[PDB]
Amino acid sequence: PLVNIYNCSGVQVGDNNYLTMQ
Amino acid sequence: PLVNIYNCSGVQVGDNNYLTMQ
Amino acid sequence: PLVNIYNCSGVQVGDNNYLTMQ
Repeated sequence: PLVNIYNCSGVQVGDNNYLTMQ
Repeated sequence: PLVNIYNCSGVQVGDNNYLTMQ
Repeated sequence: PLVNIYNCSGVQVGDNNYLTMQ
């Protein structure tokens, strides 16, 4: 459930369709 | 359910259609 | 259901059509 990510770029949490970025 | 992300860029939470960014 | 994101940039919650940004 909870994540507590506080990242700084592209990020899923999870299902189909693998994200893209550059 | 809950996430508590407080990230600072592109982010899904999850389904089809993988996001894009740059 | 609930998310509690308080992020600071592009973000879906999830369905088709992968968002874009820059």
